[PDB]
Parts: sequence; C-alpha cells; structure tokens
Amino acid sequence: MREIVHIQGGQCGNQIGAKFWEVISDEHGIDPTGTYHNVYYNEATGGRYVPRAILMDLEPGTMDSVRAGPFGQLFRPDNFVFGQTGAGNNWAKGHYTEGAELIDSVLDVVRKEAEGCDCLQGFQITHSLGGGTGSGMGTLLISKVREEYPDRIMETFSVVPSPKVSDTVVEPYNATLSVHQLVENADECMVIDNEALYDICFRTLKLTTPTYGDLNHLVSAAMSGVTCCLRFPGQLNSDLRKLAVNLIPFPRLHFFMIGFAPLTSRGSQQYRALTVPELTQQMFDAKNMMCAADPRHGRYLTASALFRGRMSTKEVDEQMLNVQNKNSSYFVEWIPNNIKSSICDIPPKGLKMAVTFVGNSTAIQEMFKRVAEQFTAMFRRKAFLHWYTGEGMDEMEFTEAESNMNDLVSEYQQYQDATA
Amino acid sequence: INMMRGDLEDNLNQKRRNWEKNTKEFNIQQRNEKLDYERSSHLDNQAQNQYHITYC
Ligand SMILES: Nc1nc2c(ncn2[C@@H]2O[C@H](COP(=O)(O)OP(=O)(O)O)[C@@H](O)[C@H]2O)c(=O)[nH]1
Repeated sequence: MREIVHIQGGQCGNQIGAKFWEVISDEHGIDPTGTYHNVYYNEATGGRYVPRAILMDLEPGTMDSVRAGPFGQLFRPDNFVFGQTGAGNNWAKGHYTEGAELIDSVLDVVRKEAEGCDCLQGFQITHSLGGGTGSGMGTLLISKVREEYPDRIMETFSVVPSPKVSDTVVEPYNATLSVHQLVENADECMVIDNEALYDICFRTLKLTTPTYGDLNHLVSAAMSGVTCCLRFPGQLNSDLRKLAVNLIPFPRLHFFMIGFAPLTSRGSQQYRALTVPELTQQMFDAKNMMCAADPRHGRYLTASALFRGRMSTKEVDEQMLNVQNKNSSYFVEWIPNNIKSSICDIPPKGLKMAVTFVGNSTAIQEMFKRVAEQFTAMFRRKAFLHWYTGEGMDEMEFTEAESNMNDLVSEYQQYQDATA
Repeated sequence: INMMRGDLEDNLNQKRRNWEKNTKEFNIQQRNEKLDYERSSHLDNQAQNQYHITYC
C-alpha cells in the first residue's frame, strides 16, 4: 500500500542511506536482527523484516561499511549489485563505459522488487553529483526507470557540492553533466551540501568536531520526517504526490531545499521551549536549512511545512499566515497563499514535535550559477578534458549541457521578475 | 376471539425474533471459529517455514 523503493548509490549515497535505514529501524522499533522491539519493509519468515532497498557501486569497498555499521544484516544479499573496477571520480566510467554494463542488472533487480509491490507510490534515490559511481549510475538508472514507469514519480536526495568546501577538483564537470538530465526526468531534486551542515553543527549545535556521522544522521532524520506523514495517522495527511502538486508549479522548477527543526545542544535543549512559535522562529531563518544559498537574497515560489507530533491546527495555521504576511517581500506575490502545512499525529523517537520545511524557492538558482562559474574556467581552457573524451563520450554534449543549465537558471530569474 | 387472535400473533412474532437471535448467535460463533482457524494456520505456516529453512 503506497509503498516506496530505495536506491542508494555512490559513497555518500550509501553512507547516508545506511544511516537513514538505521534511523528508520530505530523509529519503527526494529533491532539490527530484523524484528520488532510495507511502506519501507517487507515481511519474511519468522516475522523477520527485509528493508526494500538496492545498493549499487562500482567498487565493493562500500560493502565493508554496509556490513560493519549497525543494521547491516537487514538488507538482502541479492540486493548488492557491485562492480569491480570502480568509476574513480569520473562520470564517463559510470554512465557510458562500465556503469552501462551493470545498469541492466540493476534494472532487473528494480523490476524484481517493484513487481512485488501492489501500489507503488514513487521512488527515492540518494547519491552525490561528482562521484562517478553515484552520479553516473544513479542518473542512468533514473533515465531508464522513468522511461519504464512513466506514471510513478522519483524524489531524489542528491547531494551537490558547494565550492565553499573543497573536496575534489573535477566536481563541476560531473555536476553539470548530471544536472543536464536531472532537470529532465526527475520531479523532486532536494539538494543538500556540506557547508550548510558544517555551519549548522558549528554555530547552531556548538559541536566540537563536526563529523560525518552526525551530519548523515541529521540529513537522514530530515529525509524521514519529509514523508513520515504517510507512515502514520494524521489530521491533514500527505504523500509523495501532495508535495508533487503543492511544490511543482512548472515541470522543471522542482529543485527543493530542505530544513529540519528543532536543533539544539544539551544546555539549549534544557533551557528552551518546544512550541509552534519557537519552531516557526527556528525554521524560517536562513541557517536552519541545508543549502549554502542565502534564501533572503531571493524568494520562495512555494513552501511546504510538514509538522509532526500533536498540536492545535488553528495555532500552526495562524502562525503560517502571520509569518507569511510579515515576510511579504521575501515571498512571491504573483501567487496567492504560497505556503502549505500538513500535520501527522505521531512525533519522532526522542522529542514531542518535529518540523520538516521543504521549499521550492528561487534562491538556489544562484547556486547553479557559482558551479557554472567553475565550469567555464575548467572548459574555456578545455582543462581536464583528456579523461572524459577518452571514454567514448563525445565532447560536444558537454557544451549543450551548459546551455541547458542557462535555460534552467534563466527561468528562475524570469519568475523572480513576474508581477500581475 | 379478537383478544385470542392478538395473543397468538404476538407469540408467533416472539418465536420469530427468538429464532433470529439464535441465528445471530450461530453467525458470531462462526466468525470467531474462522478467526481461530486463520491464526492457527498462521502459526502452522511459521512452523513449516522454520522446519523447511533450518533444513540444512
Ligand atoms: N554528508 C557526507 N558526504 C560525503 C561523505 N563521503 C563523501 N561525501 C561526498 O561524496 C562526494 C563524491 O561522491 P562519492 O560517492 O564519494 O564518489 P565515488 O563513490 O567514488 O563515486 C565526495 O566528493 C564527498 O564530498 C560522507 O560520509 N558524508
């Protein structure tokens, strides 16, 4: 019933997905053995539970991770489709040359896992954008499956690299290459970066050494809180499509920002309240989101707010109306009531409230801009091109890919200029 | 004679309602025996699955 599949590729994708399965298991009350202590799990003999997920990569080193970290005995042994060469940070190695050889087996596993469903509500994938395995194989899989299941919809939590944090020196290439077709046949691209998470765990949680563990934990908890309102009874329920109408005004303006609330450290947790006013004051700022794009330098075409726990619908509703008609400038005026709310009846494990703030804004367009910046300074000189064209991939494509990007960002700016 | 006919028809209707409630007793017993059936069959299924899987 309204079941969801799980594809996780690339190093970061696999890490975050393992953490997400951990958080879900600790939410539905599932210990690492697969017992209780159909939206995500499937039944198995002796009351065991199998997470509905497929793990793919071109180097099986990640196997170590998904077998060492907690909740590693949950996944299916047939759902580990691994390569041997490794894409090695290059997109071509994972979309034309080698990934094009195991993508068919991944498609076969996807078919064997989706036919076991009875009402498939959508897809959700997690992957990087420069990681050859991740970006390449995930984009190829998205292409194939959307060319296979036109009715269903995909909601990908791709993790773009922001240049404020330097990881590798070939990101812009793979980033633009994947964006060229991620705006094509994907309906919810919730982008995430690393600078936002570092700023969060420094100036919002006072953590000492922000480590990948807690970063992934935070983004996974947000990923869960996104769709939780379908996993339980609610007063104003939602799904992965009630977002696909409230948050996609145009078939390409679908790039989403994600924010989680509440977020505090121990002392702060002690000395503060947990109510609609405080959560609202906590979520509409800039540095409670997971995108290094200052939203107050743009607007929000639409903004959904999935609350969790139990409250008075009048209170959250009046708070939304008030925060809108006070931030009238930072919101878009040619659309009426651009905000949406949705309330479930079960809070997460640990607290008494929760807030997932999803936003189809017009600020993250600037993000593409800065990435495009590097692209030009890595293409005008044709630098680091002798690793791409040497794998069958024709160079010409790259050019038009960049052109496509323009259209995208253009649209955003154009809609920032519309009036009535 | 009018009083007698009234009394006789009253008794007949009472007998009707009595048999109806008897049939409802039977129907509830039927439903609960079916639930017994399904739970016992589920436990038997788990038993046979353990027996087949632990068959090394
Ligand atoms: N939040 C988070 N991001 C990561 C992590 N590991 C890698 N990333 C990002 O993932 C980027 C590239 O994707 P990756 O899957 O590692 O490359 P590939 O596996 O070799 O194809 C890297 O440049 C990292 O910035 C992690 O543990 N946590």
